Order: sequence, then C-alpha cells, then structure tokens
Amino acid sequence: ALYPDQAQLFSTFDQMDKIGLDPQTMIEADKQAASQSREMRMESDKAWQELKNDSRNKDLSRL
Amino acid sequence: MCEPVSIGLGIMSVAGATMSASQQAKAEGAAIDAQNRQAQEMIKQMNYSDANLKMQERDLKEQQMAELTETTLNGIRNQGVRAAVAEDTVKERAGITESYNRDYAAIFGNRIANIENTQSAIRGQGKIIKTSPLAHALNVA
Amino acid sequence: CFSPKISTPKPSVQAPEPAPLSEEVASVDIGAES
Amino acid sequence: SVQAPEPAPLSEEVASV
Amino acid sequence: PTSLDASARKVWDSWYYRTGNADAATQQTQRWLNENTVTFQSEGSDGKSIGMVSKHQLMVGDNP
Repeated sequence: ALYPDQAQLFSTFDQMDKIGLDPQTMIEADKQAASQSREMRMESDKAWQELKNDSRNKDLSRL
Repeated sequence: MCEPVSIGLGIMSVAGATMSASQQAKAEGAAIDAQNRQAQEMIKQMNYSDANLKMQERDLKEQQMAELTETTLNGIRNQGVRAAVAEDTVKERAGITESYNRDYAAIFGNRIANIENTQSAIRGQGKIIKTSPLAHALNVA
Repeated sequence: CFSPKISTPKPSVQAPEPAPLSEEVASVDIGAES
Repeated sequence: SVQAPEPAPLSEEVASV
Repeated sequence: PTSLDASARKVWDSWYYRTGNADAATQQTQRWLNENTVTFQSEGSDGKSIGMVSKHQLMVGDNP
C-alpha cells in the first residue's frame, strides 16, 4: 500500500516463501518467456472493469 | 608447489600438531624470517623524512612500517631514564627464588612491601606512576 | 580426516574512531589559494 | 577472544596481615 | 524538466530494445531520473511534490 509501483518484486518474494520454489529455475523461465513476447491483447484500461464485474468472480467484486 | 616454505604451511595445516614442538617452531619461523627480511630491505632504500618523498612511496612506507611494532616489553628497553634523571643474580632480589618462583617465607614473615621484577626498584627516584588513557582524555577535554 | 590448526593474528593498532557521517559536510573548495 | 595482551609491570604492590 | 526529455526517450528505447518487457523499461528509467534530480515537498501532512530540479543548478563550489 505504500509502494504500489513495485508489485512484481513482491510476487517474486511471495513465490519463494509460500509456494516453495528455489531461486534458480526462475532465472531460466523468465529468459525463455522473453522469446515469445506475449502482449496477447486484453491489456487496456477498460479490460480491468469488465474483469471485475463478472458474476463468476465474486472475490474481486468486493475489493 | 615446490617452494620450501610453500609446502611447510600445507603440511602443518594437514598433519596438525601431532608432531613435537621443534618442527612446528621451524615451520612457523621460516615465513616470519622471509617477511622481516623483505620489509627491512624495502625500508633501507627509502628516505627518512616524509617531506622529501612522493605520494606512492609515502603510502607504501606507512603501510609496511607497522610490522616492526612491539608492545609488551617496552619498559624494560626504555629503563636504560636513569641517565636522563641521575645527571644482580636473582639471589640479591627479594620475593624471587633461584628457580624464578615466588618466595612465600619472606613475603609472609618480613612484610615485604613490593616485588622488584626488574632493576631500578632498588632505591628509586624515576617515579613513573601508572595511568589510564580515559582519565587523561577526560582531563584534557 | 585430520587436525586443522589456526594461526594467532598479529595485533594491530590504529587508534579508535567514531562512525563516519553519511552526509560529510566539509569545505566547499579544494586548493590552498583563495 | 584475546582482546589485547597485558603489558609487563615494572614492579607490583602486595599487602600482608 | 523540459531539458531532460531528449535523453529519457533514448534510455527507454535502449532498455526496451535490449530486453522484452514493456514494464521493466518504465521502471529502470525512473531509477536514473530519480538518481539525477532533487525533489521538494510541501509542509502539510500530505506530501505532494511541488518541484523538480537537477543536481548541477545547485552546486556552489568545485567539491563534487
């Protein structure tokens, strides 16, 4: 809530403490993700509003 | 892997102290002798005053000079103060036996004041009163 | 598999000093002439 | 360990009964 | 500052070319920008910034 511009590094921390992965085998998935640059649409400003209003997702309506 | 001293340290590290004292003594003393000779050789070629030297030479000398420092027996060296102020076979000493052990008979019967570890304790006008660095530092400031 | 041994470090004297300051506010000019 | 050696003393003071 | 638009674009372009992320190139620019400049803040409880200058319009002598 204080630094909302570094949410990637917090995910990196979280995956090492809760899920259980090791520091390696993520410096190798990120490298191979680069070649297939995804950017496969649905990254916009109105795409979030639709995603937060589906009846299927009820943990995201109350936020 | 063939220097006489570069194998000595390795064999001391591996074998340890399982041998007698003399071998460890020599193995440790070789490198000490080498270091002292090198440092003395470098120091000889230098100048004395620091106002006649370049920058690199000054830094080298100030870094490598400190290995000649000694701290424990300064007083015994410097006692030779007697000449500045004025102008023994253990038996004559009190509180010390012939085998360099304490003599309890005198110190318990005759009420001996102090023990003369070194000379200059006989009579004495040189004072030299023990002090503490922190008290002096507070006194000045 | 052996008995390792350590070496006693040589005592060194360099005079005590307090911790350095991060900002290090000092004189603004370098050079004897002014 | 061994923070600093102890300088050798010139002479030492004791007491008695 | 209007005097720093020219190089910020080039740093952004270089990072985007060198990697693939479009959101790791917006983050490395800000580190450079915030390490080259100085920010001032208001005296109220809220801390909205009210300025931004460069660290050579403020030097007084030859000390770095």
